[PDB]
Amino acid sequence: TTVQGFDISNHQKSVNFEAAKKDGAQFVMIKATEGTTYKDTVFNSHYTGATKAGLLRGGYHFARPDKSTGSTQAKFFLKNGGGWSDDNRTLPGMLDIEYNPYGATCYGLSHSQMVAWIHDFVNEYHHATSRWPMIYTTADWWNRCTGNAKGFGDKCPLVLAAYSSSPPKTIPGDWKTWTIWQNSDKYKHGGDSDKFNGPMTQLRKLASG
Ligand SMILES: [Cl-]
Repeated sequence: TTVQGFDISNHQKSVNFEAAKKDGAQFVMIKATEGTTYKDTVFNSHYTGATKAGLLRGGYHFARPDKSTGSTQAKFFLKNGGGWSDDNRTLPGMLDIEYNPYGATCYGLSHSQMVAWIHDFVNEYHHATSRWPMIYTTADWWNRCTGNAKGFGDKCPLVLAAYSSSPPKTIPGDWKTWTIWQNSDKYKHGGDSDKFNGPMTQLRKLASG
């Protein structure tokens, strides 16, 4: 089975979390930061709204690997919504690492540079929180920009975007399978639709570690 969730950002000015929860959504990932200085200005309102509605929630960071080291961006994310504790409410932070919206393929980095950047981000995140962050990407992007790199599969939960009625057939890297599948960019209650791989009990274990 799966558990329904979703992800949102300042592109959604207002979200009815109560309505999403009534409709089966149990968790939400919320954009907190991007690059080295951008704070998503709706994050606070979303995160509070999600908390009051009883959803599991966590933050996500939009990576811009050309702008700084992975550790710098991890630290910025951690100070601005990307934190985690075992409080029954919190998903580990998610690194959104994929297509550069600013028009340079793979952010101008080589495979080895990109793999190093992502290692730097995820290691900093783990150092600070004791949790490996989730990695959000597509199989296509992971192949192009990392050379389909192994080494993250046994530590970082994979959040895999592949818009389809059927679950993803191509699993990147050395991941066994996805932890969360982003199945559409058109969710009724706002943002993107997500599906956690398993029952609620396993989702609560993703939250607690
Ligand atoms: Cl790219």
